[PDB]
Amino acid sequence: SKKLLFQFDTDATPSVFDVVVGYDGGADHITGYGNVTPDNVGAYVDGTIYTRGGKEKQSTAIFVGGGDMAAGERVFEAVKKRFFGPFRVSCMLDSNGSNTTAAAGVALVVKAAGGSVKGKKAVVLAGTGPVGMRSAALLAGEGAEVVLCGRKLDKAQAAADSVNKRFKVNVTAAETADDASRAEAVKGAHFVFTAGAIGLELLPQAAWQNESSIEIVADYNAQPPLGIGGIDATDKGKEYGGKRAFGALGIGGLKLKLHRACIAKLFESSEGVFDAEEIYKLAKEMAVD
Amino acid sequence: SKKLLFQFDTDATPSVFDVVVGYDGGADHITGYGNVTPDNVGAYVDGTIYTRGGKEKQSTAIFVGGGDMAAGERVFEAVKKRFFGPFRVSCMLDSNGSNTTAAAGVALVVKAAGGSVKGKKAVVLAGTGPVGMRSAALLAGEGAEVVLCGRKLDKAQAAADSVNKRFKVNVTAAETADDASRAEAVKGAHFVFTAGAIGLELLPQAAWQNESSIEIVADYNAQPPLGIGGIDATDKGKEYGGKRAFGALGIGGLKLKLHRACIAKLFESSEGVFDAEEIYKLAKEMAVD
Amino acid sequence: SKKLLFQFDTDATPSVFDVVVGYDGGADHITGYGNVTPDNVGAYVDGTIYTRGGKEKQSTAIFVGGGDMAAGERVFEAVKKRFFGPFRVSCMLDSNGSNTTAAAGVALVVKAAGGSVKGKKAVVLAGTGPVGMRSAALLAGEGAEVVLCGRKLDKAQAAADSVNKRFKVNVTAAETADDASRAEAVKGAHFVFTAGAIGLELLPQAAWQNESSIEIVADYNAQPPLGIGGIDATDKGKEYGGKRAFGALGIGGLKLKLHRACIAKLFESSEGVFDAEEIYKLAKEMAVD
Ligand SMILES: NC(=O)c1ccc[n+]([C@@H]2O[C@H](COP(=O)([O-])OP(=O)(O)OC[C@H]3O[C@@H](n4cnc5c(N)ncnc54)[C@H](OP(=O)(O)O)[C@@H]3O)[C@@H](O)[C@H]2O)c1
Ligand SMILES: NC(=O)c1ccc[n+]([C@@H]2O[C@H](COP(=O)([O-])OP(=O)(O)OC[C@H]3O[C@@H](n4cnc5c(N)ncnc54)[C@H](OP(=O)(O)O)[C@@H]3O)[C@@H](O)[C@H]2O)c1
Ligand SMILES: NC(=O)c1ccc[n+]([C@@H]2O[C@H](COP(=O)([O-])OP(=O)(O)OC[C@H]3O[C@@H](n4cnc5c(N)ncnc54)[C@H](OP(=O)(O)O)[C@@H]3O)[C@@H](O)[C@H]2O)c1
Ligand SMILES: [Li+]
Ligand SMILES: [Li+]
Ligand SMILES: [Li+]
Ligand SMILES: [Li+]
Ligand SMILES: [Li+]
Ligand SMILES: [Li+]
Repeated sequence: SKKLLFQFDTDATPSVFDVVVGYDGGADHITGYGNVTPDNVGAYVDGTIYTRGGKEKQSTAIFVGGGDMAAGERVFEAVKKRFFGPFRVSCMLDSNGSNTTAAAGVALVVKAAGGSVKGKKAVVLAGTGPVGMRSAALLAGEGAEVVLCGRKLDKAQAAADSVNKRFKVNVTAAETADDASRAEAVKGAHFVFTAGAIGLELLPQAAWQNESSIEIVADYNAQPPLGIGGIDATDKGKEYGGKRAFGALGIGGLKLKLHRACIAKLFESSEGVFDAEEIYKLAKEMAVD
Repeated sequence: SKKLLFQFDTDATPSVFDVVVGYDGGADHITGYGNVTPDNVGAYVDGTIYTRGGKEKQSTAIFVGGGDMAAGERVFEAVKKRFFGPFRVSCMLDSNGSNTTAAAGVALVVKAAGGSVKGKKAVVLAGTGPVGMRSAALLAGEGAEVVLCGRKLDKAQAAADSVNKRFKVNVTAAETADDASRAEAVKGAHFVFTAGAIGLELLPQAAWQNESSIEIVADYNAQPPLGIGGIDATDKGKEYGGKRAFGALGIGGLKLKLHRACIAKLFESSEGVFDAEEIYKLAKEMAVD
Repeated sequence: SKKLLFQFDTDATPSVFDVVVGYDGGADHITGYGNVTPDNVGAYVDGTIYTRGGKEKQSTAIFVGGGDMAAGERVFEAVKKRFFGPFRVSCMLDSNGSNTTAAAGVALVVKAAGGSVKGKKAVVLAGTGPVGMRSAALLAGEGAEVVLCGRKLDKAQAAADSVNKRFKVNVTAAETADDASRAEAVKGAHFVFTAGAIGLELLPQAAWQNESSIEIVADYNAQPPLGIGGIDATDKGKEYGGKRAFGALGIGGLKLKLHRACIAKLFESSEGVFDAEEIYKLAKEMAVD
């Protein structure tokens, strides 16, 4: 049986990125939909549960994506709600790379910190997109005190409240409208993550290298100019004085390996669910080696 | 040459169901379009008739689908109108499973009735969707007196009039707004089909098991609660007193085999046309074995 | 690695034609987008440059199409603008077959004319679509005096001005509102190309066969009635008195071979750019044999 991946994207069109990685991860064919909503996804899922039986069921799987974390969560829940009994296929959520990237980045930082970040302070700059929101979630699950920042308080609050409802944690929000406010927000922090939109600097060199409390910084933006000044994108725990840095390509290598591995697993059973909990567990295992 | 199926769906997006079955039926690649109309389909068909020659022509084919039977018919006619001379590929119409499901269900019921339903009365409840409309068509072609019912008279009339124009038959329409009216409509019938939308009961157990005239009931809805009360979805002629029942999975197994077989045939010549007439002929042959 | 072609079409949906030829030309999978614009294409390109490394980069490529030449040019420039350093894949522009068809047709006519059309007069009737616009461009690059005609002066001027800006040439525009005006426009011409929309005659037999200056005529329309009266679609330099004619199928055979060859080349490196200049160079080489 051909391994068929159905890609349900909440954006207007399906992500190109997710298509390439789906093929490299083991799908035989990818069929993508945009504009997916909780209401229209049920009929799509029906197509995955009424077309194959027995051993063949596991050769169809579902991937949910898009650029709005909360919307992706709602579509993913609607997918799971449509299943019943043995009428199900494996499914994965990874809006904008949120789960796979955050899992890779947080796993790498936690490992570099010695295996625990409990009680330490983490600041996620521009944390209101999918990647920042999943980063905040995973850091809070590791027991860090997390501040999720954005240019406008209410959008940062909505992101933090979404994280707190989905993960039963207590991330706090802060408004950092400009460079000076972002530089103030990292003072006293132990860990800083930059999850800004592509091709933007959020944290200049002088805003982190002189802050004694900061132990590790991590940047997800791969397109120059990098999210963090004073680092290289390939950094993977590189030392800068007494601090360490992870750049977007250092994180991205693990994110890609993890994403590809999850795709393959979608076709190994008809019962898999790949979201933050499972993807982060796998990321920590992969970071060990 | 790769076997390329072009899926032209009248709905906003192409059916997932039809993608899976197309791959399992023998397509190498499926490319799907939504929002297809009689006006925009011609340029799509041009892409199928000007790109390959000779032996390679039969390796491209067209599948038309969607949720509106009349719209599917009009797109399918526009496909056939665009062809000329040897500039053609094989084509299939199966909006919402209408042809393949109705052919399977009617073939199974006709066989169970001894090979003829001529002169007997058939009632199609919720018969205004594609499946009910093709069921009514095939029953009328077998010489049954058919009543096509829906909640509102005018929509039922439009469905019956569409059937009668396409098939040159004389199906009649009836309004059955609620349970009590549906129960009245089956009185005196020999055959009852339920073609309601997914996950709805249309005919409770008490509304058919005490009607002496009813010989066979058939339900297309596979999602609980089933369209007919008092039966199991896997029933395939199971006896209930002096009556027999076909459930959605009993019908669906044949529908799937038939749909897959038609896909394979699309690539065996560049001249095939698969609609009710051909699909029902094949269904009756397949039901024999 | 699977050879993945990403098809970015400026029309509402991706061209079926371009899908078939992409598969026959060597793509393993084609994923198509409509409604592509210079603003939304960057994120699509990101998916092609951040997902594969090293030897695998060349196994992803981009194809830009659609029915508006100027729009295709702008999307293609936005694709190239998104690349940086080694972060790139091969790309091709062929809106509506413009480059591959014009290259085939012009290469065949130039060859039949003895290898040069410098200083001669070429008229492109209905030259405002992608095919006519690229034909005018290539003829002007060969040193012909080109008049690009359409039913309305301003649309013809916009097409000529687009050609002149992209190719640094000096095509002129003319209004030919009807048959009589088109017949007047070809008087004194040496070469006449008909690039009208499908299924339309633009140049009746009597409008070219009695014009002593005309040496070669070429018609791109394959659907009867042909763009030029008095010729056959398979003509490939067939003599009519002292003149020669190329019909749409004579041109189309080379266009198809050329288009397929370009697709294969997209996967031979991650640095290829296939637009008028490169495609015409290849067409002239292919026409030699
Ligand atoms: N390395 C990897 O493996 C990998 C994987 C996936 C994604 N990425 C990258 O990770 C980053 C985050 O991804 P994402 O999907 O969460 O991003 P996103 O949704 O595109 O943007 C994240 C946030 O950036 C902020 N922002 C936008 N424009 C800004 C500006 N001009 N100044 C300051 N802040 C601005 C916004 O927050 P506010 O409006 O609240 O201020 C926005 O919510 C992106 O660069 C993405 O490419 C990397
Ligand atoms: N077993 C198989 O092989 C197979 C294959 C294909 C499809 N199916 C199933 O067959 C059934 C019919 O398919 P279809 O495409 O024709 O269905 P559909 O178009 O989705 O719905 C059929 C009709 O159901 C009626 N309906 C909708 N909501 C209703 C309600 N609340 N109460 C009463 N009637 C209601 C409507 O008729 P009115 O508005 O006129 O009342 C509608 O036209 C579906 O359940 C589908 O999943 C089964
Ligand atoms: N043989 C091959 O290899 C090949 C390859 C690709 C395309 N084709 C064919 O080449 C032709 C040109 O392609 P294209 O994409 O450039 O075409 P197009 O954009 O669809 O149409 C070209 C022009 O035709 C004119 N036109 C439209 N309706 C007309 C009418 N009723 N009377 C007179 N003129 C009319 C319009 O010009 P104005 O509005 O300015 O008058 C329009 O811009 C088409 O027939 C296409 O199918 C052939
Ligand atoms: Li607020
Ligand atoms: Li900053
Ligand atoms: Li009426
Ligand atoms: Li009822
Ligand atoms: Li003008
Ligand atoms: Li004319």
